[PDB]
Amino acid sequence: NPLFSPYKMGKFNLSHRVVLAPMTRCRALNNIPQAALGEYYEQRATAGGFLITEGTMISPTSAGFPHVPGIFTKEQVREWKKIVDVVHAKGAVIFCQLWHVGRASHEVYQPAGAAPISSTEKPISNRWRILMPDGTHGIYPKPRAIGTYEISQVVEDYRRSALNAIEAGFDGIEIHGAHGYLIDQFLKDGINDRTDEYGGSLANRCKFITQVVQAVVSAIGADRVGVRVSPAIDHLDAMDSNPLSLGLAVVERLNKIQLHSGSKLAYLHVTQPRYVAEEEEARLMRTLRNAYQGTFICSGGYTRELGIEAVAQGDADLVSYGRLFISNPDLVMRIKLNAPLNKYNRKTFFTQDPVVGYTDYPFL
Ligand SMILES: Cc1cc2nc3c(=O)[nH]c(=O)nc-3n(C[C@H](O)[C@H](O)[C@H](O)COP(=O)(O)O)c2cc1C
Ligand SMILES: CCOC(=O)/C(=N\O)C(=O)CC
Repeated sequence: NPLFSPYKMGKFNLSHRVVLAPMTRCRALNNIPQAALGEYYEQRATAGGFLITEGTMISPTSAGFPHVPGIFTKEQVREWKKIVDVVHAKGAVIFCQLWHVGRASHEVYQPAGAAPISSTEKPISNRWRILMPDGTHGIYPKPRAIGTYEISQVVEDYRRSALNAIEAGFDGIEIHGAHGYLIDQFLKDGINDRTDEYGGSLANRCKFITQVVQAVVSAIGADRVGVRVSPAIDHLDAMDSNPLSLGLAVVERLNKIQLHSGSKLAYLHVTQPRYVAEEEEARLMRTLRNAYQGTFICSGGYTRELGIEAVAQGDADLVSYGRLFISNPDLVMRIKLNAPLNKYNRKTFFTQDPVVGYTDYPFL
């Protein structure tokens, strides 16, 4: 089974290639990591296995879901440290995903009820609705388009959050540059209508992600930084006229950052365009993998068979699993044994209970 051959992800010696994909679960009450998160990640940790956390706030304006953790305060750092310690005791490697939602937010999630921030004034359309803290669904508002001073402040928020992640004991961080969130709102020409140095051309649209990645690489080292993108995705009105060219432009910049830094990033993590909340889709994935000088993690709709094939055929080095990892704490072992998998319950993906639908899915 190729999923159980070891893999050197830079300095990290992994014993298998099954990765816990980053998943927002909304148990981090008041944006503080809770003991429940420790039990959840401990359940899923394996010796030499790689885990990526739920998206984690970099600042008070970065959230668009209820009860998602932050890593911008010392209180949050202190509580993450307990979670990281229990995962490390199982021998796992764990990265914290740094997440800013940009315009995918609501007044209820913003300090003082202010407008969310974005590259543009364009709102997500009413085809999409935002989950509210009471379980109803609301309307995405018009965001505020930020200037270059505020852009530099957001870059600094990523940099400080990366340092805070290292202080908490994380092995590294992942930049959430995917899925129509803040970074993708700069990348995608269906969103970014700017006329300054951050829009107007593909090169300008890539400026923001480039600066974010350079800042975190400078702070913690390239080998502790992963980057997630999704150039082709049906999520929150985040479309590009040329997804493959957009992806390749991002890859070129990551390759150049590595050459400048003298070290490779931890990895590039790419969402299969099939995933929502063909050979054109497989065309895109393999084209980006072949273009990138480093470790490639694929995600989105993978199964045991599809993950085996991806690694066997050279399409990916690591395979991240989301939904099946929700309901199978021992997913790694089940994949190794080809054991039957448990169903997952969408109704408890984003509820707040520390146990129900979170840590009470059974082991084999
Ligand atoms: C409930 C849920 C929460 C998710 N949260 C995040 C997130 O916070 N950050 C992110 O990059 N992807 C997130 N994803 C996407 C997953 O990381 C992953 O790519 C996807 O679940 C893989 O497809 P699969 O569920 O078929 O394995 C989430 C997915 C689900 C189902
Ligand atoms: C569909 C692609 O977008 C995602 O997977 C995602 N976050 O990145 C969420 O669903 C947040 C809960």
